[PDB]
Amino acid sequence: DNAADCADIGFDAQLKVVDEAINQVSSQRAKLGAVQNRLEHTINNLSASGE
Amino acid sequence: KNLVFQIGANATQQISVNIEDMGADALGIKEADGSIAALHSVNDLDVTKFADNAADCADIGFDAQLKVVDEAINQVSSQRAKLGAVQNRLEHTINNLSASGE
Amino acid sequence: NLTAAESRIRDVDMAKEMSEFTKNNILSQASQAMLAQANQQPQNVLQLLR
Amino acid sequence: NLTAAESRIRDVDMAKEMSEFTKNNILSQASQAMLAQANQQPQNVLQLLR
Amino acid sequence: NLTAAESRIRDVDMAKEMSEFTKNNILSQASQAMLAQANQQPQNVLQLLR
Amino acid sequence: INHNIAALNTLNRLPSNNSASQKNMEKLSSGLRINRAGDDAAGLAISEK
Amino acid sequence: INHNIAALNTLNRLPSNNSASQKNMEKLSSGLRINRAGDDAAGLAISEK
Amino acid sequence: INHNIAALNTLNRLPSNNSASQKNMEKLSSGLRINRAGDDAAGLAISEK
Amino acid sequence: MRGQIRGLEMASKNSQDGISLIQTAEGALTETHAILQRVRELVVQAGNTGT
Amino acid sequence: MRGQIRGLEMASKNSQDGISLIQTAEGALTETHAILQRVRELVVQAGNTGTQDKATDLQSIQDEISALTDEIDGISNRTEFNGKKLLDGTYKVDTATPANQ
Repeated sequence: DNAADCADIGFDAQLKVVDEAINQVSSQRAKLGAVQNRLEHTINNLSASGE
Repeated sequence: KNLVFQIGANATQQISVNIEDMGADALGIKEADGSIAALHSVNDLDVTKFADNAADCADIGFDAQLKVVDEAINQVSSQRAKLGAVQNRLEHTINNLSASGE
Repeated sequence: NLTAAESRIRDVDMAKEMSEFTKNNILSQASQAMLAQANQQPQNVLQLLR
Repeated sequence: NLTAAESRIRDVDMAKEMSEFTKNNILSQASQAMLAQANQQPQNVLQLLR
Repeated sequence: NLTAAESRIRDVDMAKEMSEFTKNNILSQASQAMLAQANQQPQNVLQLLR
Repeated sequence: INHNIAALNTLNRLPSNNSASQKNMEKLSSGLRINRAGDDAAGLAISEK
Repeated sequence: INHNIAALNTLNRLPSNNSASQKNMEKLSSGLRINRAGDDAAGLAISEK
Repeated sequence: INHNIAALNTLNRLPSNNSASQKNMEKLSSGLRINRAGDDAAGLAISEK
Repeated sequence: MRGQIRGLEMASKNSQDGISLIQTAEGALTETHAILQRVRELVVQAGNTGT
Repeated sequence: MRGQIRGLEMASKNSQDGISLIQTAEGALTETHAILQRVRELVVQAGNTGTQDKATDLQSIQDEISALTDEIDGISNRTEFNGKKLLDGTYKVDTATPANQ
């Protein structure tokens, strides 16, 4: 019906739904990966200071 | 009903396309200008009108009719110029897509 | 004209017909290579994890 | 031109397609080596500290 | 002279045109050899350091 | 420490790696990216019509 | 180091090399540089008129 | 890349090239551009009357 | 980026589909054109042989 | 020192990312260039065959040219590395104010 002009059915916002969704899961995996790294140095401290 | 082509990895990075030729399109003044300017192609005023009058009318006297043919040729020529232009766009398009994609 | 018609019934485009003879041989041999390699893969699966 | 279009639907870059056949076999065999070695490590863990 | 002009529009230097048919086939086949070898190199990378 | 190690994601790669190589095979044999599988059944159906 | 190498620009040359050879073919068969393709639709249209 | 190439427009030229040569033949044999075929049935019918 | 290449590759597919479409129409127009040339011959023939 | 190698290695990563960026833009520019060569051919063709080529097929040439213009615009637009339009010809311009680059 409309491929460009609307942007709410014209592919623009939709590819932005995909692209930012990718950026959300990317930033979410950035939060999570940050937490993983926190658990790395955490257990490293726990094993060191614990030792 | 623009036959756009989606090209950019971003949305709406598109290639407009236009086609307007057909058998009932020939010497398009604006459209069919009556029996001439689309419809000598369709209706073919060669029955007796040409023997009725061969030069003087120009609307049955061969002049406009050969112009219906000649411009129809120029329409399909210019249409193939649009299309060929688009083909060339697709050449450099895919060349960029393969290069920048690589 | 009758033999021309019947000819059209039994015409061959020997160019096309040979080209597809060729092509179908290529596709045969290709598929064969794919079966050889299809045998080669699980050999590796077992022997690399036997 | 229709068969050319449909060809583009069903084209293969047999160069790429074979290259990734090859590559995916390499990655298979590689991953296999990684599973063998994944078995080799804990063997050593226990036997060096059994 | 009109058909000579239009001929110049649609002339082919069949010598050149065949020479570049040939050449482009050579360059195709060459590039193909380069893709085969492009597959051969990383095979060696892994297998010599797997 | 030594009793659940099997490189479990490697192990999950392996049938996906094999799967990939069989997809590759499958297209090479036909010489056609068009598969019986309805993956890209649009492009399929297009060249089908 | 060994998992994205496929000589990717070579691979991009190959269908352009083939494409070139098919253009060459296409003109050789007609014996005419004039193609159905509208590449040089000017020169085309000129000899068309 | 290598499974639908047959120079398909060449292949369409070939029976049209042969067709052309058989038209040429056909006129050469009669020594007459007038063919049984009704192509230019006007000029035909004219010299028929 | 790999999003950009996925959309790229599908857009190259769309480009090729483009080429075959535009060449379909194009070749059809050259057939029409061949007609129109025969037609023009049939205008100088519908020249009535003059009269 | 091991700080220096950590920063080193990440800077070599940044260097490689550099190489792929600069090669992205570069190859795109060679595509633009290939256009421009065809364009120059279309200047000696928009030479009007001197004057033989009339306005009709001058407009056909124009269709091909402006088409190729939209292609170069497409090169300068599509070339978005990490979303960064490299060949944005206004993006890194050192105008009167350097900060605009």
